[PDB]
Amino acid sequence: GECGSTSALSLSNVAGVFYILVGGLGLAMLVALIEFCYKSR
Amino acid sequence: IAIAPLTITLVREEVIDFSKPFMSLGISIMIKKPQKSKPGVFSFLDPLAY
Repeated sequence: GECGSTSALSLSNVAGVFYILVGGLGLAMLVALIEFCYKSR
Repeated sequence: IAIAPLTITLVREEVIDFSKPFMSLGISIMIKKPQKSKPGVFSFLDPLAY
């Protein structure tokens, strides 16, 4: 046989939360600020 | 006379005489010694990545 018959270390497999939720940060921030400038407007 | 780390085999018995064995041995398996010293500083932040 030439094809045969552990301590995994995560690097970016979990990073997918970042470019989505972290984006949602500035999302809700911007939307909120729009609501505020509309209210004061 | 021959005194040496000589293996006793039948073909060797069949031609000369061996005394009683003063040292009993067997086949051995020699491998390397992989040493992974436990880090002191970086082993703290070890698991995922810095």
